[PDB]
Amino acid sequence: CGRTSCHLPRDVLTRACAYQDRRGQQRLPEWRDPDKYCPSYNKSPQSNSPVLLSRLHFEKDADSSERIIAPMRWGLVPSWFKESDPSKLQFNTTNCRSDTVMEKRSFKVPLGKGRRCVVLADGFYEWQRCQGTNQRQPYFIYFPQIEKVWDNWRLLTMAGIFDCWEPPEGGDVLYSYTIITVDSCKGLSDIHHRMPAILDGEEAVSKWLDFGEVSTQEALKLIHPTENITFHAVSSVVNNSRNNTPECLAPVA
Repeated sequence: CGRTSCHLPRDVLTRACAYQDRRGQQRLPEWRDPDKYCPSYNKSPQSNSPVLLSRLHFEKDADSSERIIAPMRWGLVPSWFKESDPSKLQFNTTNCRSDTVMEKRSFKVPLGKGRRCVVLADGFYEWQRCQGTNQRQPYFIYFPQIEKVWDNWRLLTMAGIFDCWEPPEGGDVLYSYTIITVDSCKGLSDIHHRMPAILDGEEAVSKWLDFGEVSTQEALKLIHPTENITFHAVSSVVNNSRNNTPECLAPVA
């Protein structure tokens, strides 16, 4: 999936990420790089989106079940990239197939470092290929839910991999990510043949995040098609990646 919505303001987003650590203590995730968060209904590759990652990535003695929320660049910039600017990458690496993550250097290495994140979104967009034409129908795809809807929205929690890159001649460390993909479930199969790897609930999210306690092999068992998802058709407003408006995700007939 190549487009998402993530529009909620920082404190609403944070509240939506309330969790318990391993010992059952109620917490809210702490932000890092919070100025990089720019809410939008229409996020494309190369923009920043908030992700969850284990606090053990930031402190050597942190409880690895504690969670940080940090905006990261969508489009993985591998640690070994040698040019001066991420724009000079030939491919964005916005998605990666679950069946290639242990085969490709760009994913396998960060996984070895425990660089597992949970990519947040209101939902994602996908375009349905229809038989006997070139026009594609956009859909907004999201978890089943409980103006009023944004009070207590359940954010979509997608499995991602992140990496850290430093400009070779000198500059700040860049955190960037890719979303893992899997086959679509029967519910989405008329829309598209692929879907994100969705981590459905606290257990799945915690295990994917906690690289301290959950090995790569164990973590990857969490990666599979899932059924707990819904969707509705949206207008052509979203088609233009420059349109950031509530209309992007509004239902149409």
